[PDB]
Amino acid sequence: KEHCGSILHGTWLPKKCSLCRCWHGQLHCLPQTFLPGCD
Repeated sequence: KEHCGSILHGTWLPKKCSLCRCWHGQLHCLPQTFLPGCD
């Protein structure tokens, strides 16, 4: 019962790198240059 993704942080520990979006069928979960210093 969903119409998109969500939020993420493929990082763990005190880090803020990697994400998702919420679109109707486009972009699940990826970083996408979110922080060019941390994966």
